[PDB]
Amino acid sequence: EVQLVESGGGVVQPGGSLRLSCAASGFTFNSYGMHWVRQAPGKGLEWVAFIRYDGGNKYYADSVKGRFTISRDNSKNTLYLQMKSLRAEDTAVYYCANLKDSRYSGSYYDYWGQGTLVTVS
Amino acid sequence: VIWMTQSPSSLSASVGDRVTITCQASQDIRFYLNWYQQKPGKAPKLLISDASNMETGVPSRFSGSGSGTDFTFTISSLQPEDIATYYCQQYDNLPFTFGPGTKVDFK
Amino acid sequence: YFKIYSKHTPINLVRDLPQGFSALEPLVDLPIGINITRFQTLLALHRS
Amino acid sequence: FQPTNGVGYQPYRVVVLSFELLHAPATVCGPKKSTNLVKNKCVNFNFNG
Ligand SMILES: *[C@@H]1O[C@H](CO)[C@@H](O[C@@H]2O[C@H](CO)[C@@H](O[C@@H]3O[C@H](CO)[C@@H](O)[C@H](O)[C@@H]3O)[C@H](O)[C@H]2NC(C)=O)[C@H](O)[C@H]1NC(C)=O
Repeated sequence: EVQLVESGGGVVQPGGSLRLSCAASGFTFNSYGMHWVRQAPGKGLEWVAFIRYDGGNKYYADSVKGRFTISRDNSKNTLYLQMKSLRAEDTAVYYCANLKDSRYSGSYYDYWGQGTLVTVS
Repeated sequence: VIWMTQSPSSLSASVGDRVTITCQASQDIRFYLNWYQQKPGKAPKLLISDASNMETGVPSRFSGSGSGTDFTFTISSLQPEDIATYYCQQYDNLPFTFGPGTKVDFK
Repeated sequence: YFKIYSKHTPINLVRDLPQGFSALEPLVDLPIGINITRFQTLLALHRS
Repeated sequence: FQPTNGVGYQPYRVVVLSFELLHAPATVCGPKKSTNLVKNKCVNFNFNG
């Protein structure tokens, strides 16, 4: 029932920008906080950002702070990641996810999308 | 920031073998550690939350425990279907971090 | 402090919430000192 | 212990009251003293803080 669908990937040049989105359905999107996670080819999982259920407080990884912005539209059940001044090091598959977290998001269930590839070169 | 490490980075085992993966934190994450299993081409699947709480649908052969800085993930009887890279995630404080990941291969 | 407010009113509607305004009065304030991030509703089941 | 033991040898009961004050809601407080209520006069007052 629960689905998360990333889109907006593709190939961009260094110093450019790209906005990702994730469509959520099958659950009460506006009740959960959401995360972005990226995985570069040949690499493990890197946490990128988190936004609270109300779209208020925002958190980012040190590797993206000052360049990436996280947002959400709770009327369209869509999560967004706005990345600007992307570098070659930012090439990765970007996922939207609802990560089980007993301390912050309060999520009791763990959901992941499919992942969208963003290439910078 | 809390740094996470895993050991071994890679292990090989056969069917029925006991497989253990060690994950360490540079700080005290209490019991706040998620264990994920990722197979090629797929998003990570959560197997264990809060250090030792098994997720619904996860086979009884999977288990884990630990507190503070030292955590262990165990498979009591490795199956052909358990070949994957396992990750630990800490969520004591933001930013959240994942360990390097431990690859389990087939002997 | 775990604060609970409550109100009890009659209703003649189904499958929805009523229109109109009604304020909830404070019920109890518990000096507990714990963290809450998740909750679950408890239902009663009969052994029959 | 024996009933005929000297003062320093006799048994004594000890109770120790440890007071914990952390960054948390208080659970134990001493009693509050109240005075009589005065009306129709200029007074200072304190009603439950
Ligand atoms: C309820 O949740 C709050 C918020 O997460 C918890 O507060 C956190 O408590 C930890 C310690 O248990 C704090 O970590 C400490 O930070 C200081 C300063 O950097 C450092 O010197 C210590 O070594 C330790 O890392 C954490 O900062 C604090 N978070 C906030 C926002 O204040 C609280 O403990 C939770 N309650 C319970 C019962 O778990």
